[PDB]
Amino acid sequence: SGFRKMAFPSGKVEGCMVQVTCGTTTLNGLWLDDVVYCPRHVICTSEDMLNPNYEDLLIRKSNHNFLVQAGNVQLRVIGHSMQNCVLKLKVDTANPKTPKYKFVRIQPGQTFSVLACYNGSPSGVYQCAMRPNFTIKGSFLNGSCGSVGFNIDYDCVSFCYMHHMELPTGVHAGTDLEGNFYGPFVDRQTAQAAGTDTTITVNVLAWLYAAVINGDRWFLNRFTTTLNDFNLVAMKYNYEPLTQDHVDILGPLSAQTGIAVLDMCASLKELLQNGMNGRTILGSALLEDEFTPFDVVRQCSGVTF
Amino acid sequence: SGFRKMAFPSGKVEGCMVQVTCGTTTLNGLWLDDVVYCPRHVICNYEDLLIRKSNHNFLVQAGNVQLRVIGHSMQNCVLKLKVDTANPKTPKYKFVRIQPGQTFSVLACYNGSPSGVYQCAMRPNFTIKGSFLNGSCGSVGFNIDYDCVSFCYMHHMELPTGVHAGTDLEGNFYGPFVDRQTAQAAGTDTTITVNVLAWLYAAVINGDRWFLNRFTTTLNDFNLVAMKYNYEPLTQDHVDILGPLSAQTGIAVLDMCASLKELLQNGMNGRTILGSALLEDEFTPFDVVRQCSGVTF
Ligand SMILES: O=C(Cc1cccc(Cl)c1)Nc1cnc2ccccn12
Ligand SMILES: O=C(Cc1cccc(Cl)c1)Nc1cnc2ccccn12
Ligand SMILES: [Cl-]
Repeated sequence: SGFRKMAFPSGKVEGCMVQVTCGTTTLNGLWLDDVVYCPRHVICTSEDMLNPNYEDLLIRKSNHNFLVQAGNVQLRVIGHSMQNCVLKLKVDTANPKTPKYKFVRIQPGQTFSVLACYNGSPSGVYQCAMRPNFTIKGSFLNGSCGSVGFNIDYDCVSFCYMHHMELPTGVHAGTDLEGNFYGPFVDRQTAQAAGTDTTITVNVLAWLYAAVINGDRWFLNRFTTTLNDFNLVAMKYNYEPLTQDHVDILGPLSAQTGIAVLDMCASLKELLQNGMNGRTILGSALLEDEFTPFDVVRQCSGVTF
Repeated sequence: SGFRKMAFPSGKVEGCMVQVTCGTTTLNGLWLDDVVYCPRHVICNYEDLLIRKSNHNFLVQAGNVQLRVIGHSMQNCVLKLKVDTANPKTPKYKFVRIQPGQTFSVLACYNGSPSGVYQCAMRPNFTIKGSFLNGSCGSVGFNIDYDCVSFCYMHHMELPTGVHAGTDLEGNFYGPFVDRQTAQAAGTDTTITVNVLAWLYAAVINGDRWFLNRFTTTLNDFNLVAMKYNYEPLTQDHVDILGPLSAQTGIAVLDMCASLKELLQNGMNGRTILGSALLEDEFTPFDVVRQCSGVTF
């Protein structure tokens, strides 16, 4: 029993965090085998950021300009290349703590653990989701660039995010581990703003199924809805459209509780209309959208209360 | 910017988790040096049940390697299993008993394999609102101060309301609980007042000031108000502990108390604070200072 925002154990990722310094800038890098991955803006000054020409800034650098530190040991840089917005630093020592890993690009609505680091040293771990507007509502201070987001389903670490910047609203933007940004963002100091955000509908439904699994049914009703009528209502509350893929993905949770997806959709419509009326669902007075259908199945029991 | 429920990096603790089996029961153990610590209910008078067990009855598994038990003893509600191999991944550690209101990270494990990490607080009623399933017994609670892991909790049981109960690493329970199948219930809980105030300061630091007002209060007037809403009494120690956050924001502790009094009597009125429609009490003043400063381990 119970329902918490749960992160993956961070140990496999802690053993990969290093400090990367270039000139005056210091940020974090991910050391996997003999390569250290870090944001390419490590080669920039604050002035450069307005309109940086990364190719021009990089051609002026040599291997010995990049200082890499793993614990209290200096790593020697023997090569460098740029892949999109990530800098790949070839080092002379392979990381003996390199875990089984994959680089994965996630879609909005997906969740992951973030290991926030400063000076190549881990300070905290938290769970978050890729918002529909491609930003993340993280907790980051200056020096956190290069911190990574990951999942550890089984014993393989899937790296999905690398931190690059904070937007004016306090939200965060970054890339996958191949250097491609999530969203229409650039690693440039230009007028950039997060688009209007929406609620991840399939995630709120998953969390309502988790509440039913944990014994709470107060929010259910005798009504059903068509997928189209649900979406016409959902759009009015800034909820993402629910697709037939989302309905299929919620199938197992629907079978475990005996509540059809479109009947759970009718309950969500009613909650949006009425509010909670002094009640909570899983210790929350708001509708939670940062637990996916897969996280609910992983955390919750296979036996409904 | 941003304010999240943040746990300590769990790596130093992951390297200590083992699986303990005795008869039909399988739960988790904490392997530090040549001793494995686990709940004494794995053997289920515990001395009479224990005297009937031999070293070879306890099967300990560290990864895919079987550890050999060479001795056993009981300390309160924890079983200490002496093993022939010292854990090479043993970190610098202390066993600490925490007070209600204090927070810690829990590394939830099943079959000696860590599956998740989350942050939580020791409630005033000595229970924890955790997330555990059958097989989670032996999962531990910890804090990290510099390079030293402070183990403060070991999971033993789930109460009928879905809340959790356990011991410190010396086997002493938090709360009036016993490790047996008997009618046990969590007492009425209260809100950790010093923690809600710390979280209000964290909201101000992150640019949320709508709840601030021109008013101040006395500790005595506020404590009458707090007692009416099932909030823990605020002591002068709590006021002193909130000093740094008060200086950083320019909001006196009793100035922030008048804001909390207004939120308690009037509600939020369709507004949220740090993305929450409820007043959050699971961030201590030290947690707020640490997250809004970037302390590393
Ligand atoms: O935003 C930047 C620098 C920067 C400026 C413009 C573009 C790029 Cl790619 C990077 N650093 C940063 C990351 N996260 C935080 C949190 C707080 C303060 C600063 N943070
Ligand atoms: O509570 C017990 C069994 C038990 C019975 C009587 C005494 C003692 Cl100490 C333990 N196990 C348990 C722990 N956490 C959970 C979560 C869910 C279900 C079961 N859980
Ligand atoms: Cl995805």
